[PDB]
Amino acid sequence: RQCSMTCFYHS
Amino acid sequence: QCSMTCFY
Amino acid sequence: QCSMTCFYHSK
Amino acid sequence: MFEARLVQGSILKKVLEALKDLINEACWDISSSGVNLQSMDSSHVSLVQLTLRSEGFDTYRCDRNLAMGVNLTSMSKILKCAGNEDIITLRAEDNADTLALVFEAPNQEKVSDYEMKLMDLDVEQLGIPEQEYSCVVKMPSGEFARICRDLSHIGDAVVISCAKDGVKFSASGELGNGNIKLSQTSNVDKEEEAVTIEMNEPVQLTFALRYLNFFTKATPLSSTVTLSMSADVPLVVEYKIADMGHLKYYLAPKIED
Amino acid sequence: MFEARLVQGSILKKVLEALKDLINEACWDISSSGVNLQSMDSSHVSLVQLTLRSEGFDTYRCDRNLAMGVNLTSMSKILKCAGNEDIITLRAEDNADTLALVFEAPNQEKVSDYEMKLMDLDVEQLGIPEQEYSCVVKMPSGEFARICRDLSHIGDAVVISCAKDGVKFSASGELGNGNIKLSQTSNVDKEEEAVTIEMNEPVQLTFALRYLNFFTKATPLSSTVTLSMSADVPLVVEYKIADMGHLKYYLAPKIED
Amino acid sequence: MFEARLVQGSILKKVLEALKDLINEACWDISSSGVNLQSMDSSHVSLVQLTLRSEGFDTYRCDRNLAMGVNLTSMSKILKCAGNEDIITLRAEDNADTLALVFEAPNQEKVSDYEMKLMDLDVEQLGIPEQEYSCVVKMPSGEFARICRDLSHIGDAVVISCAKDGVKFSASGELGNGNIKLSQTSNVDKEEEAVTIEMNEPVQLTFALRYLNFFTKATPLSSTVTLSMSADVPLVVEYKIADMGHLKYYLAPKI
Repeated sequence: RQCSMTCFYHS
Repeated sequence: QCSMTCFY
Repeated sequence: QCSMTCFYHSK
Repeated sequence: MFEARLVQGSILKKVLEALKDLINEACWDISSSGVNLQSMDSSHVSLVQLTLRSEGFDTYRCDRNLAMGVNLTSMSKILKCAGNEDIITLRAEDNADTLALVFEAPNQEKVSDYEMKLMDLDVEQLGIPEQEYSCVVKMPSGEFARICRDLSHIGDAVVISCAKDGVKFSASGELGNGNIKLSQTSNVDKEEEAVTIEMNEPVQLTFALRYLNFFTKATPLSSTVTLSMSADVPLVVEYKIADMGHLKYYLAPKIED
Repeated sequence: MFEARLVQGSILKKVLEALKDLINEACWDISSSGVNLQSMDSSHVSLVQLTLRSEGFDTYRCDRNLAMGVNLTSMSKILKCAGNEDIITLRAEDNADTLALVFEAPNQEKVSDYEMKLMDLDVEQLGIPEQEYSCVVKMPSGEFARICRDLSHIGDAVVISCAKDGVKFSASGELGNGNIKLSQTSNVDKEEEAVTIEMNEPVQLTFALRYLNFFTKATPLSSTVTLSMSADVPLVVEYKIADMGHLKYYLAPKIED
Repeated sequence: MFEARLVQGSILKKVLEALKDLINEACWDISSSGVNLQSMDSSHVSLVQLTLRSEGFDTYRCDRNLAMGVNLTSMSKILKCAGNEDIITLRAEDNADTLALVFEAPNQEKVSDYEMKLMDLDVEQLGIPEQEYSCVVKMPSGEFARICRDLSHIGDAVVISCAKDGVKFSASGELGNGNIKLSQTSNVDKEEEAVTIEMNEPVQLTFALRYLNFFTKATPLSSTVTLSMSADVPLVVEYKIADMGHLKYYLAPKI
């Protein structure tokens, strides 16, 4: 399941 | 209130 | 809060 | 193999909305001459029997008599997902494992296909003898619904007094009593269920309002309601579906010991 | 005896729905010049005065002054049994403990006859001497109701301020404060009644919002509401019933000490 | 200082009503071309980005970038006091911790002035790179809302499948499963917009419906919605605001 959701963005 | 199935 | 019986009067 | 196609699918939606608050699960004995349903309430106080005839569908096809045990609550939950202009098709394979509901939209864009898990169910079917009843009143459906709703706030029991002159509905409770009388309207024509009382003998009995308000959930189904009754026999409330068939509610009178 | 016939019976339904959430029990002082009632709330904090004059009825008939004690909730329960196009008739025999309600349908086919158990109740009538108020604002009923609900969602107390420029409604709570300002631009009509502020002296008082939202349940009676007030006296909220008469709500301010 | 005057204030009413049920507290990054907002869920699973540009306002005026920390529940409670025909104006002084909302009535009779206490909040914002998505479906807002609502009654997980012809939505629960299929409808009217599916690569992925029903609370904002997706990436649900800007909901897939 169940992403996540920082997995593809950070800051 | 009587009932259902006694008819006959 | 007021009454309002402090404003009108029957008996 | 079973496949039925109804264009004006709103009837099915309204049927399940009418039957959802009385029965939780019911067996649909799908035959070759049509669809039937026969059950009693969750409280063993009333009897529901729905009949839709194969001639009334737009594409009916059945090969072997089948008995689908369906949870009406789930069926109604699924049927709420359809618009009032869709074409609804029921389908069941030879092995009655799951029942398929298919909704086609008037525009070919939207097509919904649900499939609900069936259950096996033995049908304790009660044969209802067809007799001739003392009184048969044919009145507006909405008017009857208004009568029942209004009288529910007074007491919990209604006294229907069919007579030659007119029909009277009365009730009484903690806050007093009320009674309302209807008369045969002047014969304008077949104007939206004109009230027609066909009397054979005068009649007066007592019924419970809860189950009557349960029954009136089939009001959007027809524009006319037929109340047929005789002494010490179950009252019949018939809502006829256009051409296709009918739906009957049997309710036992209220006595005192 | 007592016998009144009112054609546009929606008015009575709206009155009973307006008073059901404030008064539970009240005596209807049925006189010869009309019917009025005056009572306080279940917490002795507000005062209701309804006045309907005999000239406003379509067939009024009274022989002796009577004071019939009615459970407003039960009366409203019975009055909900009538449609908004029915013709309602009140009847009471000389010194009785039941009130008779008759509802006629738009067509003459259906006639409803209810009977409510009355009860005895001695109301120690108080009495408001008619004074002249500092500021009197006449605004749309719906606008006043909208203001009341919106400001009720902020806090639970409102500060009304009449001044030369305009009238201001203020409130403050856990989530901040709010302010509403009215202007008296060119008065086009009393239908879209632009706020008419007739001021004699500037004034400002504080009231509880719950009772104002209770009052706004009488909104369907008129299209305009008149708030009349002066310093250190109860606020008057007047809803004028078309022709028939009026209904006044007196509410006590929140003061200091 | 900041002062903005917006005529069609139903836009703000509807925006806050659409986003109030997902996030409780949010920082509003007031820029120079307009207002931006970006936030995460109470469960750190989805991201909302709202953009309104100055060109869409009737009088935009900003001096220094600010990040106003607002309690979304209070914001919606205040905005419910304004009608959808009111004129809403936001105002904030230079050194102040309170936001001012003023509602102008259509007949100038009514003037509403609320002021809400702000709160501090730092900018925990994730930069979203502009990508090209495999499939982009453009459909009616009401159709998407109905699909999500209907599919919620079956199970709690949706399987979105895309192909050249159309897009299919699937779900399954205790009482069985269901599937709905949409296709490139007739080209006549773009308003009831036929699924306009741009196919680049095949796509099929899984999502949770609860957050989708949260998302669909922004339906009254536009009449067309664009759902964009690619394999193993979060879906983008874009609600286009008239002129002013847009509001996008990003949701992470279930693997």
